[PDB]
Amino acid sequence: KILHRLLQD
Amino acid sequence: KILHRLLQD
Amino acid sequence: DMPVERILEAELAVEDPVTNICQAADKQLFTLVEWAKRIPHFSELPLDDQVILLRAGWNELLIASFSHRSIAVKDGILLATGLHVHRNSAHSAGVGAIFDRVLTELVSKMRDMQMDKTELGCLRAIVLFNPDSKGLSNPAEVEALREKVYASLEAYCKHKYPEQPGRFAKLLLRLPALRSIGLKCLEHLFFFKLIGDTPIDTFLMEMLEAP
Amino acid sequence: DMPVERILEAELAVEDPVTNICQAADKQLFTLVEWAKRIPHFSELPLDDQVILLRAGWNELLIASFSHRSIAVKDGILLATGLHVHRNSAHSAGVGAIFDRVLTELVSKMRDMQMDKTELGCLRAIVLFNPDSKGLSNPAEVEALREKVYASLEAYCKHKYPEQPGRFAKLLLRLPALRSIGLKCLEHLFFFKLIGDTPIDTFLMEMLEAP
Ligand SMILES: C=CCc1ccc(OCCC)c(-c2cc(/C=C/C(=O)O)ccc2O)c1
Ligand SMILES: C=CCc1ccc(OCCC)c(-c2cc(/C=C/C(=O)O)ccc2O)c1
Repeated sequence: KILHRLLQD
Repeated sequence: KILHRLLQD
Repeated sequence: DMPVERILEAELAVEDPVTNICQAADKQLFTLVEWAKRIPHFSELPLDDQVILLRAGWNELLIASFSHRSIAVKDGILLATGLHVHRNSAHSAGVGAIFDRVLTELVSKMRDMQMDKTELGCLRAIVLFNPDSKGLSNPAEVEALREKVYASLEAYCKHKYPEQPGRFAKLLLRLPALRSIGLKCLEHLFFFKLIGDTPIDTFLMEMLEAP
Repeated sequence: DMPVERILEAELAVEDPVTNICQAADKQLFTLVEWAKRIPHFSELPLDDQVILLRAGWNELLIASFSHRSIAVKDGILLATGLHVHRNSAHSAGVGAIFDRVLTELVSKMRDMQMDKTELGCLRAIVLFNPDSKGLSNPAEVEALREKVYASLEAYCKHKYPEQPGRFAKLLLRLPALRSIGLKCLEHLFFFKLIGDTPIDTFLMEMLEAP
C-alpha cells in the first residue's frame, strides 16, 4: 500500500 | 539433569 | 556486476523508550525504500518481488543499521531520530533482554571487528536479496543477486583486510544472530500493537499487517 | 587443530505425525550428546558451558541432521526412527507451514548443492560452538573453536570443490534459515506441551524447561 506508492516514485 | 548425567559418562 | 562502491553510496546516501523506538522505525522504513532503490539491480526486479523482499527483511535491515550506527555508543543505541537509548532506559521499559542481545550480539561484535560501512551495506544487501522469501516470482534471480553480493564482499575483505582471512566468514556469521533478533523484535512490535498502549504509525503498521 | 576428518567421524558415528516427530527428537537428543563428545575440544570445555551449548543448539542441530538425511526423499522427511513423514501428512497434521519451510529452505537447498556429510558436520559444529550462548564462562574460547571450524571448512570446500568458489559462503548462508526454522519448531514444541495432547518424553521435556 504505502510501500507500493513509495516503490513507484 | 539428564543432560548432565549423559555428559559425564 | 555488483560493485561494492555503489553499495557504499547507498549506505552513505541514507545517513517512553518503546514509543521513541517505534517512531524511529517508522521513520526509517521510508528511508529503507530509498536505500533499496540504490542497491544495483533491485529496482529491475518485478514490483511484487521488490515488495516481498522489503516486507520480509525490513526489520533485520533496520536493526543492522542502528546497530552499526551505535558502535561508538557506550551501552546504548543511537536511534535514527537522534535520541540515545541507554540499556538502563531500555531495561526500565521492560525490553532489556532483547536490547541486551542487540548490544552483545550485534553492536559490540561490530565494534570489536571495526565493521566498515561497505561491509554493512553488503550484509544489508545480502539480507535484502533473500531467495527464501515466500511468493517470489523468480527466487533464482534473487539468489543470483545475493551470490554477486557476497562475491564482491569476499573480494573486498581479502583486499581491504588481507591480514584477516576469516573476516569474510565472520561477517556472514552475524546474520543468524540478526535473524533471531529480528524475529524477537517483531514479537515485541506485535505485543505493542496488541496492547494498544504504544503509538504505531502508518508505515510501521503496514508492515505489521498480513500479505 | 580442527581436522574435518574427525568431524566427519562424528557424523558417521551417530548415523500422528506430530507424535512421531517428538519421539524421534527425544531419541536423537541422547545421540546428540554422543555426537558433541566426538567434536574436537568440546569435551575439554567446562561442563556448564557444554550444557549451555547443547541446550542452546540442540534444536538446530537435530533439524540440520534430519534435513540432510532427507535430501534423497521426495517431498518428505526421514525421521531418525525410520518413519517417512510426507508433506501431505504434515499438512494434514496442522504443521504444513513449517514443514514446507524445512523442505524449501533446507532439504531442497542441501539436495541442489549436494552438501556432503563433512560440510554438514562442520555446519553442525559451527552452530554447536555458538559464542552468543548466554552464560558461557568463556565465550572467547567458544568463538575460537568456531573460527577453527569454518577455517577448516573453507579449506575443505576450496580443495574438494575447487570449481565452486562460492560454496563456502553458500554453506554459511543456510544458517540464518536454520536459526529461524529452529525458533518456529520450538514454538510448536511449546504449543504441543501446553495443549497437553502430545506425549513429550523426558529428555525433550528437559529441553523445554527453563535454565
Ligand atoms: C535494541 C533493541 C530494542 C528494540 C526493541 C524493539 C524494536 O522493534 C519495535 C519496533 C519495530 C526495536 C527496533 C528499532 C528500530 C529502529 C531503528 C532506527 O532508529 O534506525 C528498528 C527496528 C526494531 O525492531 C528495537
Ligand atoms: C519438518 C518440520 C516438522 C517439525 C515440526 C516440529 C518439530 O519439533 C517439534 C519437536 C521438537 C520438528 C523437529 C523434528 C526433529 C526430529 C529429528 C529426527 O528425527 O532426527 C527434531 C527437531 C524438531 O524441531 C519438525
